[PDB]
Amino acid sequence: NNYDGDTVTFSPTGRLFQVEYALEAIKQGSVTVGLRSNTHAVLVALKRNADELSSYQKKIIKCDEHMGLSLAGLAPDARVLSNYLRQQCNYSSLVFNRKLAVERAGHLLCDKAQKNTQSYGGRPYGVGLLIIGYDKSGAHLLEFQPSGNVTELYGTAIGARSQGAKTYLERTLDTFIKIDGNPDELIKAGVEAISQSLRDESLTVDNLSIAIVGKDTPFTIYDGEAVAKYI
Amino acid sequence: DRGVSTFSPEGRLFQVEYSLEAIKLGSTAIGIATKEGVVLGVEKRATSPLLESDSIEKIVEIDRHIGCAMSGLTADARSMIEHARTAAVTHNLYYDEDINVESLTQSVCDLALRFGELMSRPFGVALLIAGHDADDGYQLFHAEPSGTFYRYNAKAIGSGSEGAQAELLNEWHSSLTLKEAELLVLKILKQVMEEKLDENNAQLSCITKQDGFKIYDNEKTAELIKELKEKEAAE
Amino acid sequence: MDIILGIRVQDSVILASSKAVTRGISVLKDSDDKTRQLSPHTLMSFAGEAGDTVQFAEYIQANIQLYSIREDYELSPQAVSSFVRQELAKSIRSRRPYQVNVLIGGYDKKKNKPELYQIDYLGTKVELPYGAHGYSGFYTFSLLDHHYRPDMTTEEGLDLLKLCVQELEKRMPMDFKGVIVKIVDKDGIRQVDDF
Amino acid sequence: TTTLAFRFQGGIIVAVDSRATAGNWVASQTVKKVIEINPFLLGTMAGGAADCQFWETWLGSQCRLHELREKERISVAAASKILSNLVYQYKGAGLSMGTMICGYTRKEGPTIYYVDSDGTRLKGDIFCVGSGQTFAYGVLDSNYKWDLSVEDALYLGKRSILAAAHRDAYSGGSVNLYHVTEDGWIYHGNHDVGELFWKVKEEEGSFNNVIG
Amino acid sequence: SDPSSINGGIVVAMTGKDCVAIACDLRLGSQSLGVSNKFEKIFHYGHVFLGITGLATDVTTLNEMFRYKTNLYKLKEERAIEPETFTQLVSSSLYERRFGPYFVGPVVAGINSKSGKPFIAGFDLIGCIDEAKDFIVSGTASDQLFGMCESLYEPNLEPEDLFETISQALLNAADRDALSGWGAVVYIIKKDEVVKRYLKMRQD
Amino acid sequence: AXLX
Amino acid sequence: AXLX
Amino acid sequence: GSRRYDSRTTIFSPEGRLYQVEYALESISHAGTAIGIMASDGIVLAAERKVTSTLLEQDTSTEKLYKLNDKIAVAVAGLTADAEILINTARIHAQNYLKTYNEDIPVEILVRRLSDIKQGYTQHGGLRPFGVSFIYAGYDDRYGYQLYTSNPSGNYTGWKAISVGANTSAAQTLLQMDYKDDMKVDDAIELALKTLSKTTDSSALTYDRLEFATIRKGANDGEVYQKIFKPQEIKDILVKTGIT
Amino acid sequence: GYDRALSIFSPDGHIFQVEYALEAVKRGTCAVGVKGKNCVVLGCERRSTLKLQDTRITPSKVSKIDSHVVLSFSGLNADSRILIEKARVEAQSHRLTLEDPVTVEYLTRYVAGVQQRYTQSGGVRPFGVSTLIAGFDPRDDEPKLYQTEPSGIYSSWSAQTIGRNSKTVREFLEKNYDRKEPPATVEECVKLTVRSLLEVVQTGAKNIEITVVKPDSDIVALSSEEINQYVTQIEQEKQE
Amino acid sequence: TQQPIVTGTSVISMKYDNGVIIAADNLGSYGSLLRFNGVERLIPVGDNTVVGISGDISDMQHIERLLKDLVTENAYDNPLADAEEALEPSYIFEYLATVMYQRRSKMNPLWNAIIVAGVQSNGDQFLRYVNLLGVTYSSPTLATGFGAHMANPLLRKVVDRESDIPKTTVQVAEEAIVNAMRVLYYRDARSSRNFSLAIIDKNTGLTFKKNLQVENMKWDFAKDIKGYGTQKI
Amino acid sequence: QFNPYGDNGGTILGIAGEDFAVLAGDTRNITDYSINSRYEPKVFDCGDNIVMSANGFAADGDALVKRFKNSVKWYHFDHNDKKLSINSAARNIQHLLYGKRFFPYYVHTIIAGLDEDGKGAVYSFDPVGSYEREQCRAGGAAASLIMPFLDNQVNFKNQYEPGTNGKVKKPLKYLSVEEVIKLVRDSFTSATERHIQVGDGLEILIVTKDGVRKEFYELKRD
Ligand SMILES: [Mg+2]
Repeated sequence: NNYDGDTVTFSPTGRLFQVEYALEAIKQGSVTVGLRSNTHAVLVALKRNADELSSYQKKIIKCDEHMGLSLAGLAPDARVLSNYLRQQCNYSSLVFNRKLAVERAGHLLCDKAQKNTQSYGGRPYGVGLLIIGYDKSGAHLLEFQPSGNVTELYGTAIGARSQGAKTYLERTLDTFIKIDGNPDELIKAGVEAISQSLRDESLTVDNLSIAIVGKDTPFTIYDGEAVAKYI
Repeated sequence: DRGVSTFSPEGRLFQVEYSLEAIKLGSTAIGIATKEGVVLGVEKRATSPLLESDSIEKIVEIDRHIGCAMSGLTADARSMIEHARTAAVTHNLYYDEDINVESLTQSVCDLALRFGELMSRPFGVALLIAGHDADDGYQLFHAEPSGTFYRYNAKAIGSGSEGAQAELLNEWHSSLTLKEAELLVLKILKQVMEEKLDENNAQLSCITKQDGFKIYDNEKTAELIKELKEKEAAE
Repeated sequence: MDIILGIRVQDSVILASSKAVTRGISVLKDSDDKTRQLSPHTLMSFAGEAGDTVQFAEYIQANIQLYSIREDYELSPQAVSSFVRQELAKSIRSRRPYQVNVLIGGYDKKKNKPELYQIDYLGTKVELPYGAHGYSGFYTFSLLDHHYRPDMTTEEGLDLLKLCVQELEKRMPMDFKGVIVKIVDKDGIRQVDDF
Repeated sequence: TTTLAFRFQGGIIVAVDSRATAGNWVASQTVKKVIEINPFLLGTMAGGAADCQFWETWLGSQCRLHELREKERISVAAASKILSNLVYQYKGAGLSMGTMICGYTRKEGPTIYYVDSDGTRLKGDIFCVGSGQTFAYGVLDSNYKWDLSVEDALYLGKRSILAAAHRDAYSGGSVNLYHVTEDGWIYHGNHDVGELFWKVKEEEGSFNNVIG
Repeated sequence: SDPSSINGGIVVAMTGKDCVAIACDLRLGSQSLGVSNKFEKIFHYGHVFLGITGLATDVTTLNEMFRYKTNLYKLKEERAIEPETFTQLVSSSLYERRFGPYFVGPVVAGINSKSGKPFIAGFDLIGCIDEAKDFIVSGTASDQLFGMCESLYEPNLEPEDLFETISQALLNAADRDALSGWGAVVYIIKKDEVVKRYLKMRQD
Repeated sequence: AXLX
Repeated sequence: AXLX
Repeated sequence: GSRRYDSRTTIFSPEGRLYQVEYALESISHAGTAIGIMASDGIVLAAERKVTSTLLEQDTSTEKLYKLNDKIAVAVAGLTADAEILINTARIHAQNYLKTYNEDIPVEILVRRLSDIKQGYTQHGGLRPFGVSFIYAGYDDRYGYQLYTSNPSGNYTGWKAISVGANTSAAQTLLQMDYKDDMKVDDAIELALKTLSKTTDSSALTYDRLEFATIRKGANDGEVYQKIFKPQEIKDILVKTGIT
Repeated sequence: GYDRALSIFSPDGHIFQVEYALEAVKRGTCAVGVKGKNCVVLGCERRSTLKLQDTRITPSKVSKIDSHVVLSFSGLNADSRILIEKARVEAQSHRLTLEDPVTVEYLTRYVAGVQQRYTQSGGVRPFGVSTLIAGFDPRDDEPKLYQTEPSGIYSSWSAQTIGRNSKTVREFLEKNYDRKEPPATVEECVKLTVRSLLEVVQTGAKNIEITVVKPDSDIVALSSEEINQYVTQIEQEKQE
Repeated sequence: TQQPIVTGTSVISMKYDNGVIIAADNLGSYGSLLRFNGVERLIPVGDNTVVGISGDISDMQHIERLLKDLVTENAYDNPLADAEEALEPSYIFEYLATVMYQRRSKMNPLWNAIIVAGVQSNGDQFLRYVNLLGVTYSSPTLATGFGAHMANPLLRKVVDRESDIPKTTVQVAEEAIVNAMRVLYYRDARSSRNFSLAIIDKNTGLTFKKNLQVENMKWDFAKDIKGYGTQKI
Repeated sequence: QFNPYGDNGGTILGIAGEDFAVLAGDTRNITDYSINSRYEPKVFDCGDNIVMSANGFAADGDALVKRFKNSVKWYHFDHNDKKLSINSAARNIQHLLYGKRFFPYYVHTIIAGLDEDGKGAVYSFDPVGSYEREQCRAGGAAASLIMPFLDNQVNFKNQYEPGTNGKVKKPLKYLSVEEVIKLVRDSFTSATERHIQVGDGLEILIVTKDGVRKEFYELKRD
């Protein structure tokens, strides 16, 4: 209240209100879901439009052949962070001939965000990210929040009404975790999870966005007629 | 006071939200995308009859295949246009090809959030960016000071925008000819403008694959104005 | 580049400057004007390293014209010459110095006197009755030591200059393709068209 | 290289050869030494192949930006001065260029500027540039009249490059020909010296030094 | 290619009974070519006199510089700079350009206006002070000047005698140097009048 | 590199 | 420059 | 951060005035009055000292009148320390011009640069303006004798006669009344002292509460001399015009 | 460096520091520009609470930027020097690189750009100045008159005025200027300009400046009597 | 712009059916002075990679430190540091190659020639070379210095192309390497008798043998050589 | 004094047919009179149906190829996965090379693929980025041996129609891929015979609208 003027100020109960307000733009964001088996990892995102004359804002960004993410919140902030990831993955290849561990991608994002939560004049990032990838230790899903907290999960979801999907995934765990060697089944489960977060709307052909990465699939993104298979 | 880069409790950037208000005060700009071209029209809004209206430049060339209309604090757009032109010409130097309309738009939008305590405030102007490229055809983009851009089949910005957008919602269909679209931009402008639309206080332009971006002379626009009254009278 | 002379008579300063531009074994041009007007009563001729000469002259011209506009006044020849000298004196210790030599001829309207300044690329300035840069001086200085008188008319000055150009066309190794002559006096700067 | 450009009654002629050498090694016989900057502007290349190609296509981008910003085509004087002010910045770094900037504007008329990497910039009616320049000059100068017909001018230009291609070891391949008028530039073809020499020898009866 | 002998020229200074003299030649040349016959090498800042030999561009520059510095000195201190002090300022200023120096051989002469003492000094191009009772020499004919002075000079000369002596040292040194001469100027300096005489000398 |  |  | 403690010295009021400039001007209005008067044959600078103590060393003192070069002097109203900063800048700028052109700086050119410096402190850098107004008195061979003033805004203007500091309203009215174009220097000397005499907040004007300077052609033939009056010389000129 | 964002947005979408800069212009002495068929005239009021002024040396209000273009202004005087210097430098630089003097539009666009830059840069306030810029493009005889303001917007005017009581004199010109028939001569145009200034000024005494600009670098300032005559001649046609 | 002071001579190496062998002597020369004798020029990194280095020893010691720091850095926030995210030989190589080429590009090289030998996690043999110019190459045999001239021709007699690697046992290959080291001691004026050898096997892992010696030398015929042409006694 | 350049030998060759193009190079790598490797490839699939070789100083060749491959990556990231046309690759590579004008990459660069009408294309570069499209180019150590052979056999230079009195040139015509591989193999065996830095192996990358195929052939090992 008197303590929300900038990020460099703690409140008397030890909170950081600008970081908390950053977390709030995530909540206004269109829903997106991540989940994974042992062989693949999937992102599903609901895309939002301005009106009926407009495009549906992309929420999925490729970071490397083995990595990529979905966004909820301020889109330019995802562009900055995804671009940083592209560079970090890139540097790992050119210098060490090594595909960047999804875990390290996690740690690198956390440390980038954190700097903007301790210095005057900056501002926290206003976006949440779900990072999937397939690396030397298998399929991974990460959740990034602009407090700098990053978390590894079998599944999760973020944005408005993400609590529907996050509950569904919590019961479904023992099923989806074991959809190995079947891309289309893992995706189906993801699409169902996201459906638990719809209200007054359902998934159309230019509304739905899916991505998959895993054992012998490069991170690829499906939009338009390519998602009709799944509605 | 309080930082220029501060979030509101709703999770929005105060300075960005306030610039969006300044844009609502701006003169009207409208663009319509067809399979034969993209039209861009604007309201000149001369602040006094002595001011020579042809000197009001709110439609602007970026490259041969990309054009721009603006609305809001229009002086803020000079550097955005300058960046856009450089980005387009540089791309052609580095790659011996035309730069995609979306790539151009994304380049301009990258400028937008580079403000803080880099520039001192967001831009107070929205842009309609219209062009053609071989991959995705004719395109229209609305570029805001939030760094966000949206593709549109048709779009209005500025003071008359919520009225005009509802109208565009009704009139746009996937088979408009270019000539239909020109008339439509003229029609919708005459509706939302304060003073009476003529060839001196509105201006039209298009970009077609064949002849690129052209701004229409007053003689040509005057005739599409005449052609529009005769269409309306006749039913 | 190569040939630039100047003579100051009773009531004017005359500058003569060769027209040839040569690179390698080719005379690329025979009508080159090796001069810039700095202000309406000040003229500067130049010779030296290719490129450097024009770049320097135009840069001085731009600075003097700016001063004129700013103060609505014409700097005296003495003042312009001192500005030019300082620029060259800085330059000589730069990473890459301007290799340009100049003659500045001007009519000072406060004094009603013509003035001729000779300045080399090191920033060495001297006021003179007559001047030259490069190998030209090796013939003309002695000739002018003989024939020059302080009170000559502009016409006497031009005849004296005909002598200098004749000698240079007789004894110089190179074909410098004639000179363009210009007179600076109380009424400004004009060009003689048949020399 | 040999390149030339001259003004006359009917506009400007521009003619160049197409050879590139590394020492005595003939690296290419098919180099395009004229760059078409805009429909009323041409640049010729001589010196470093890369230096010329790079900075002259860079020049085109700068001329394009002028017309976007100023709503007008760039003057020959201003286009040439961009290139010359650029190379002057690099003076001493070892760039190697001899170029002519050739074009028509309404304010200027047909205009040619010679621009080289020592930073020399000259307006003029006739220039020849490159290792073959003197050979080209010899023919060109001794047949040049202001009043040449367009037909004669084109031939003289072509013939002057042929002369240089023959005598200068570092010129050859083919002649490229342009005519520049109030309406812009017109290309007048690629002419292999392979066939052009023999055709000219026969039809003109020149080149008697050569075993027929 | 030796900057200290492109233009040529010389300066000499001497003390007498309650006076000093300082003299220079008038030549400015570019190697073998004589260019100007009016190039004086002595300047003054109030009652302190500075002669400078060497590269003419630096001679001109340094005069302009010391005019600047002494003008500000006068404004702040509310008095004219004295020779002992000016000598120190010359030294500082040259040594400040230690690894890119002015190619000059300056000489200072004047009378301290409190103490009445005559004072002369000379410097190398990087600021080393040479103070002397008798004479200081500088320029392309310095060997000759050293010879002339060391034999012609005697202490306590009257101003009109000192004039003859310094003039004969200058003239005869100049005549054995190809790069010096073409005219000469002698300043006789007493506690408060200063006479300046132009000498008649051979013009070759 | 070549020359022309 | 004088030495010592 | 530190934004909390920033007074924002370079902003506009809602009326479009510069707070700090206005407040600086307010400061200057309590300073010892200084007057410049321009004649056909010279210029006068007269200024009143901020109220003396009998123990102040008055002859080796300077508070109001400073020499810029040989042809230009200024009279100060405001913070002395602020003024010296500007005075040394101006003195240096004069010498750069001389060094560059081998000609003494034209009076306006010097005045413009100083005023341009002041202007900068009102538009960028977040620093407080200089609390000083100057009267410049000088000669050059373009315009001859000139008087100018500059104030914390960096605005400058030229005058036949002008005052700065305290009571300029009363002083300006009085100069307007008695000034006339053909005036000689010695008449202007009298006008200056009579004007201070009537506007002073002191009981009576004495030698020890004044500084005084002339700039005349009153050396020898076509050249110019600055005279900064010694205390005894002021005491005399105060008698000579019957104020004591 | 001092960084503070002084020109920022307010909740209603206004930039108060720009708007307050406009207030400073409003308080400035009046300036008017009128273009004839073949000339452009620049008139400026001088506030007359000042006698003992020295007019020889006091900064005139119309400035030559190059020898074919002039600029006048209303607002903060010290601010205007900064814009004039920058404009003068650019004029010389344009000649150096383009080998042609500036168009009036080009120079106006430049000054405008400078003004705009100062509305979105940290640590600086906007310029408290609006300008009238007038002259003739090189080798052109069609007259040009442009106006700029603190925000950076600029445009072309048949005639225009700025400063205090500019709404009164804009009023005048709006009813007295025929687009169809602009003041066919110098004499005619100077008059219209002085008339409009007399609506607001006082005596036409040492109160009005006029500068006339004709084609090919022909710029001359009228002096008191030449203006005075115009004043005298209008009041004598006034009693009717 | 550098000149090497204390230096190490040849590093030699080859692939065999199950792994790679690499060897290098224990000398640090100082021009013609054989100054230092206990110098280890093979540096093991993990238990799957050996890096052998010739050239300037001060730069070798610098490179040691880089490698030891690289191990440390790889363990950071890495729970699979001794498993799937252990440093591979290909990672260690590319890192070195990157540095070598940057240092040459800054006109301040690391005055070395380097061979990285090891086994990748999928069991593949890794052998690659990089030097002060940043030049890199792979071959079934690799050597530096005199090794390139004298060892390669000997080692290629055993493995002359890709297909010869399955056919080559570790006993055969160690023989070839050890024999090559003897030759170099006969013929390189800056070699020592003492050396180290390391095998990196896809089954047995890393075996690092120190204090080897050249043995079974032929010198006897020296007695029969009298004079330089015509002399008899 | 430290010399930042070296010479790794080898040689490369590009030929373009009507609907295909090839880029070949030997697989030998050398310094001075020593062989570094008998199989060290220097022709690379760079994605988007572009093959590239940069022959001369290998360290520079590798750096450049690495940079261009990376350039292709970012072209996708920045322009919505658009295909990088061969003409655009060429121009991008010019800037890569000329960017190092004052400390050049010591390589002769060739790229091959298909133009936008599906026709075969070969582009070649000097070390500082002059470039030009051709039917035909050899580069590297044996360039001077192979290039004139190619002028004769690919562009039919100095070849006339028999009995036309040397008045009618042999008419130009595209070559089958089978014919082109024959000229490549002969070019390299000839080059191997007469140049000491060329030998060991030959690798050919063929580029058609169905992608990139490789062929390998043994060359003499002396
Ligand atoms: Mg002599």
